[PDB]
Amino acid sequence: VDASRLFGESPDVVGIKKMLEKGKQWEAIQPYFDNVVREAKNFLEWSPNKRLANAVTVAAYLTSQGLKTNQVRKILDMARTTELKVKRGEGDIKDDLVKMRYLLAYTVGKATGQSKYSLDAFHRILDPMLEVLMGSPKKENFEKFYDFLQAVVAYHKFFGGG
Amino acid sequence: MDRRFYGKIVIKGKIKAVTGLHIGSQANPVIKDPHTGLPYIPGSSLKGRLRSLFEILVNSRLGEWREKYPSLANYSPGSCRPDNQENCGKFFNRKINRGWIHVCPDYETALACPVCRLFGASGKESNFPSRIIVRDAFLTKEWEEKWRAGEAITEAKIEPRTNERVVAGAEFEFEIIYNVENTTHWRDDIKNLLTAMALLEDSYLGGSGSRGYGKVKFIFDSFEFRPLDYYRTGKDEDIVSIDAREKSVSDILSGFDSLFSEVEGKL
Amino acid sequence: RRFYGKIVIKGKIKAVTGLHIGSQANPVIKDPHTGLPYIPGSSLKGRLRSLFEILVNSRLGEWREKYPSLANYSPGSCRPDNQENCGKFFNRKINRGWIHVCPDYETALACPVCRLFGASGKESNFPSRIIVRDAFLTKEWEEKWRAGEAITEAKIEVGIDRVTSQANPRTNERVVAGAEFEFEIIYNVENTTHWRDDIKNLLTAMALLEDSYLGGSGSRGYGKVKFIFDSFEFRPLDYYRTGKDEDIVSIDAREKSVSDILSGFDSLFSEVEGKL
Amino acid sequence: MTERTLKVLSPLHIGTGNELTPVDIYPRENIIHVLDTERLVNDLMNLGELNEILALLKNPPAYIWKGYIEEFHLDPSDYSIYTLKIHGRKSMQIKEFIKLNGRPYIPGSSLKGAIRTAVLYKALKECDARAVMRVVSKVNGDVARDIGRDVLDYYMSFLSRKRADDLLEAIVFGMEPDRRSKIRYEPKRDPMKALIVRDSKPVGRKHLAVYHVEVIGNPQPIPIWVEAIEPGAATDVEIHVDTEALRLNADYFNGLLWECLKERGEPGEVFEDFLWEAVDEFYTAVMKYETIEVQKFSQVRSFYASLEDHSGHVLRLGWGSGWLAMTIGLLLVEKGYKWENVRKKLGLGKKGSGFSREFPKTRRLADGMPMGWVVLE
RNA sequence: CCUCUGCCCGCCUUUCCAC
RNA sequence: GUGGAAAGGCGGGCAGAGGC
Ligand SMILES: [Zn+2]
Ligand SMILES: [Zn+2]
Repeated sequence: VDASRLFGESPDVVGIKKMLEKGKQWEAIQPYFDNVVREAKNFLEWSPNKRLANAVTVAAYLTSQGLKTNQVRKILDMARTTELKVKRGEGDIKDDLVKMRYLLAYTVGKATGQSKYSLDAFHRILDPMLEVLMGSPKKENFEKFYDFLQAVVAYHKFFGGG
Repeated sequence: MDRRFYGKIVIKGKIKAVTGLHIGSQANPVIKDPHTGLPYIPGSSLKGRLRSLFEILVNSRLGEWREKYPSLANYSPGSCRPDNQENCGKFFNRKINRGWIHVCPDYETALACPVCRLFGASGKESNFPSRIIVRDAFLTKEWEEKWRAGEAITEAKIEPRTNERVVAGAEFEFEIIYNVENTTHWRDDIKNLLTAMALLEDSYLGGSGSRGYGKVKFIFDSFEFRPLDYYRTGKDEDIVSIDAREKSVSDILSGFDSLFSEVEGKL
Repeated sequence: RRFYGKIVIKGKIKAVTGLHIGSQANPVIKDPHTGLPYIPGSSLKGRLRSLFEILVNSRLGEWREKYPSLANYSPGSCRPDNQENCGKFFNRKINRGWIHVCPDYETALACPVCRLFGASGKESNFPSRIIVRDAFLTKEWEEKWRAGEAITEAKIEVGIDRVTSQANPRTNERVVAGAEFEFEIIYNVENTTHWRDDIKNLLTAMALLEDSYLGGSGSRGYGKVKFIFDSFEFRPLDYYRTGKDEDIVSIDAREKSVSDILSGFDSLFSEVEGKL
Repeated sequence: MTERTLKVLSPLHIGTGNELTPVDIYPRENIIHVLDTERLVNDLMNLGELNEILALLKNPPAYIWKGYIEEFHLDPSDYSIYTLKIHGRKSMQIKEFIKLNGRPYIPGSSLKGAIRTAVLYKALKECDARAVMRVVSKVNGDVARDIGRDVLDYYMSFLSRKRADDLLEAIVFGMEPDRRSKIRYEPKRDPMKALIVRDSKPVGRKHLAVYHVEVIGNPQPIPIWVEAIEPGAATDVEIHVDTEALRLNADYFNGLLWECLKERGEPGEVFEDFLWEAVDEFYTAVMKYETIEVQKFSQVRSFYASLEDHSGHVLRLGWGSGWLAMTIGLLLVEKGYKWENVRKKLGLGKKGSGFSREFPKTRRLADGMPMGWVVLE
């Protein structure tokens, strides 16, 4: 089951839900994607379903950990208000992306205790993509993260989180 | 039989959410505009709570008004939860799925009901159309600017669960239009309308409310009459009864027919 | 039949609050190919005709000289006496509802209502003089539908027992508030004596609709439509005969229906008054 | 009455489920300050990056992560509370108070849930000989409440997130028709749906300060930092009962609370008078119960003897009100062994079970004051 | 984040054709 | 010298009741 049923695109999206609800099998199989996503520093380097396939592996890498929702929401309810200003409102959201990276730095500095490797799983994968929005437009090269924004949120409920 | 038209008394003004304001939908979000992402009071939700409070007011007074408004000889104060009849001598005579409501069954019974002539009736065969229309009330202009500049318009309130609420102090624009269809009884229908608004300033609006999510408070800007002559000619020749620093508990108070002397001047 | 010219009015219908014109989880009507909503022409013509018959019904006394055959009706519905063409104003029983439709071509030439919207009766009938086209979305709002935004919403409304506070909710679909439309109304100048009246009456009834509602619930907030004109062009009989772009254009990009009904009626239509 | 103002006699913390990390705080003096990260971070760019996103996520040795703004900059604070205690070496998480625009108010859901505990206590005192006639109508389980014999003596053995109060709230407030269990709660059948309390006016910045709550009951006391309204602040709140909502429901209410109102007179008329007699009998009884335990701190008793000769209605709110003040279990002290097997059934001590100090061991008091006392009138 | 509700009631074509 | 002419899919309906 360890790196055998789980494959690239859509092999074990339905069978890995019972294994995550295990300890040593997911500690080494899901560690390769969390490093390849770190090596995926270019966000829009995947026009196919590679993001949605990697979204299952990252949410499985967030399944055994905590991932409290009250720290999740404010980072992502700010990501909508950037999008709500895309709709003929603004064209430069440069002043808010500094505050967007500050809320994730404030999040990993507040959750102390048994939630270290949880929020550092959160701190690992997104910072290759959270540098990309500064020197890039919004009509491309942000929206593709806005799909992968909720892609990891949803399967994390499906493997038994919340 | 005999629907006429004489004008449209237009009540504008601004709703003040004194406490936080929660009108939900389906982590428990208040309804927002899908376009601008901003909350609003629906006119469906405001016309109901203006009718919820006024029917209960009429529910306690069915004896002493059947000489002023006839066809209240049909009703005795009660409901029809005790026995499944759509129409018996009880005031709440509409099945309306599992919860009863007062709806007169006909045009000419509802022509003399003080409730169903104002908020509108429904019936098999003949039915009676509403006379007030209540637009959906959005945020004002100056609270757009607070949303443009990062001031909070919403907040999550952990109750272990979160009831989101429109943050207190926020203001909405509400427009109420009354259709003058008969000159003999317009005074009552403007008095019975503001009676229903005085009850809303003591009750609440939307959400839990018994935990303090209400305290809605009206701030009037303009009454306008708009006679039939205004529609034929575009000139702004309509009556403007300003009550800009008045309260709903002062307009309907003695101070009413001093404000409404110029609606007489057109009849 | 003495055709002279056609007056075309083009403007944008705008939904300030969420429009809902149903079909029978409660769908607004939609194009069967694009799937985008639209406003019909049956539903916009008949809401103007409705609001204007209620307008004439109140004025069956003042208008007896400017409009002949209005002295044959007393204001009301002929519903009480199940006979058509009695002495009341609403005198044709279509199925169960009583509408003013004049009985005869020589009376409908003299009614303010049936001259503009037309009438049907034995011994011939009067064809309408207007053509209310269907009002599709503008291209700015196709290209928000192409862009992936929403264009309709699903609103949830509940009814509540007033004693027990039992809730039994239902959901209406309605078009998102803000949606701009595009209308076109083509008057037919069959007589040259009354063309100003029929245009002032068509703008009277459009001013009633800006304080009434178009379609759906409206008493609960679903109407609030706003008319925004662009341009009125009168096509002369000779223009069709030759196809040369030689027609009067009254240009008003930003005007209301009250700023055009009397403010510019003789200042903008003065060139239409000239050519007849 | 309307606009029945209150005052504050002890520290009062209404939580919002949020703590202030030390990157939000830099105390330059004995006064403290809440820095604005969104404005300060966006204001420290003009002089320049990715270093702020690296250092705040790192959380190194707080003090230097907030004093590094002192180099070539200063003066970026939001609220600037006061410490009011001998603490703060940052190493703290200040729990913050509920604020609507950075301004502290009292939520009305929190003052209603304290009246509901007082009203539930009065219903279980007076109502076992009458508690069977309530569940005689469409419940059929009152024979189990009659053969045990005052429905409390059954509920200690009936149990023998947590839905422990599910039957006891369904007996005192809302008898349902039927369930998979015996009975359940119906929100449509409740006298407390006529009780309208509203959110108070906002208190003010001058009455808000940080505190240093010490936990006593163990040999090694623990401190918790928190912010709370200082004693002596007075705001105004309006509470009224809508009597018209009771007249419509004279046949539809089915509960023991409704069978406490039909004995004082007209049940839609004495409910507001029953309401405050329930307040000054739950909270004065928990006030006297805490004079038995002397494990605190001396001066605590000099606060409790001074709570008498104080006009108005005294009640608990907030966060420092212990298990004795949020819970029926003040009435469940007189059982003893009937509650001793059930308290270990529910569980308590962790990291097996606390033997002799099972429920009342913790006392959370701020600066030697038993926190959470608000007096209405 | 938990517990009941998650569309009703209607019209469903009417009328015109000059021997 | 048009399978035509006339014909508003609408009237009514608080997403709410308890849950610090
Ligand atoms: Zn009625
Ligand atoms: Zn006519």
